[PDB]
Amino acid sequence: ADLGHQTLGSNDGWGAYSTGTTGGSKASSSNVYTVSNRNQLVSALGKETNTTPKIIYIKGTIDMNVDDNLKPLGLNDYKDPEYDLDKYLKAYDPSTWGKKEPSGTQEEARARSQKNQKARVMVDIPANTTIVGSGTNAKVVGGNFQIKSDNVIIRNIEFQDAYDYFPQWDPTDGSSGNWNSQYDNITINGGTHIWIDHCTFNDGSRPDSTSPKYYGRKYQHHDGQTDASNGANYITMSYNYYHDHDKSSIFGSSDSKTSDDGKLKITLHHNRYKNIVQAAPRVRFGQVHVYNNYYEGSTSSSSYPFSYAWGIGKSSKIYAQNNVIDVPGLSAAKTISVFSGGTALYDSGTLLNGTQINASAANGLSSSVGWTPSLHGSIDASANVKSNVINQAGAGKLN
Ligand SMILES: O=C(O)[C@H]1O[C@H](O[C@@H]2[C@H](O)[C@@H](O)[C@@H](O)O[C@@H]2C(=O)O)[C@H](O)[C@@H](O)[C@H]1O
Ligand SMILES: [Ca+2]
Ligand SMILES: [Ca+2]
Ligand SMILES: [Ca+2]
Repeated sequence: ADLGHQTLGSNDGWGAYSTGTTGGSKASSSNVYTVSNRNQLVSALGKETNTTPKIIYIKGTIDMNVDDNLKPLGLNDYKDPEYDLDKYLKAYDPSTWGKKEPSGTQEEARARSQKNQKARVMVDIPANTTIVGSGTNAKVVGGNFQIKSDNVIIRNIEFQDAYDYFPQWDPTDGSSGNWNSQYDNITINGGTHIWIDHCTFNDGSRPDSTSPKYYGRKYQHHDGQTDASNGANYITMSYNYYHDHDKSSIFGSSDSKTSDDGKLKITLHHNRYKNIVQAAPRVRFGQVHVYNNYYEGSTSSSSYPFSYAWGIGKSSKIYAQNNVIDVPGLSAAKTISVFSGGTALYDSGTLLNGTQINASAANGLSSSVGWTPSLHGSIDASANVKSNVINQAGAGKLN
C-alpha cells in the first residue's frame, strides 16, 4: 500500500492497542482528497461529524496564516483595535505592574487578538483520517492540527513554525516570569489511536533567535511540537525529526489532572531531536515507551541550548530502551529533569556521548515503573541508533 493507505503495524507501539490505528485506510473513492492550500485542507477535513474513513494527500506548502482568498495574514490583520504591543509592555512591566497577573485593557485586547489568529491556524482532525505528504516537500506552515478524535494517521509532512503573534506575559511563570504562546504543530487533546510518523517539526524561518527579549525574557512565539493532554491515549510517534525548537513534547499538561493516570500511553521510537531545549518528552502520569531515539545538542548553543531530554514529571512511568544522547560535557544525571512527584524511571542501554549510563540511578530514582511494553517492533542496539535515526527520521525520507 502507499502512504495514504498504510496502517500502523499491529505491534508498532501503543497506537496499535485494541482497535489500533488504521486512519482513513478504508476510504471510499469520494473521500480521498489532494490539497495544496488552506481552503482545500479545511474543505477536506470538514467538521467533527466527518467520521467516514478519509485520506488527505498534502501537495506542496500549506500556509495556515491566510484568509479565505489565500492572502497572507500577519500581526496587523489579527490585531484587536485596542491592542498595542508598546502599551502592553508598558502596562505589565514588572517595574510598575509588579508580579500580579496581567489584567485590564491591554491583556483583554491581546486575548481577543490571539483568538482571531486561532480561528485561522487551528484546525481539528476528525475521526478515521489519514493525512500524508505527497513527495518530499509537503509542508504545513503556521498550522496547529488538533486531534480530539479516534484513529488518525499523520505522515511525511514538514510542520513549520506554529507561530503566535500575541505571546502572553506571565510574571509568575518561573522565578523571573516567562512569555507563553498557544500553538503547537500537533496537539492531541483527548485523541486516541494516533500515529505520527516520518514528520519533521521545526520553527521554520522564525527561530527563537530572531525574537527579542522583553523584561529580560525571550518573547516566545512558539509552544510545543507534538503535545498530548486530557486523556490522550494509545499513540505511536515514530521516525520524526524534531529540530531547532524550545519545548518539544509535553505529555500530560497538569499535575492536577489525575484522570490522566492510566492514560497517556505513548510510544516514541526512532525520533531525532536536534537542538531541542527541553521536554523530549516531558511526562506526567503516562506509561511512555521511549526507545531507539537520538538526541543531539549543545548546552552552550546560542539559539537552542540543551536543558534536558526526559522530563520525569508527576507519577510518570517512562520505560526507556537503547536511546542515544550526544551533548558534550553533559553528566549522566543531567540527561533528565525530575519534577515534583516524579520518582521512577526505567532506562536500559542509554548511551551518553558514547558511554553507557544509567540515567535513573544517577538521579536516585526507582527503576520500577510497573509495566513492560509488549507492543513494539525490533529494538536496535544502541550502537546503531545514531546512524539509523539520522538516515531514516523525518519528512522526505520515504514519499
Ligand atoms: O510553557 C509550557 O509549555 C509549560 O509550562 C510549564 O513549564 C515549566 C515552565 O513554565 C517552563 O518555562 C520550563 O521551565 O518548564 C517547566 C516545566 O516543565 O515544569 C508546565 O509545567 C508545562 O506543562 C507546560 O505548560
Ligand atoms: Ca510556561
Ligand atoms: Ca504550553
Ligand atoms: Ca501545547
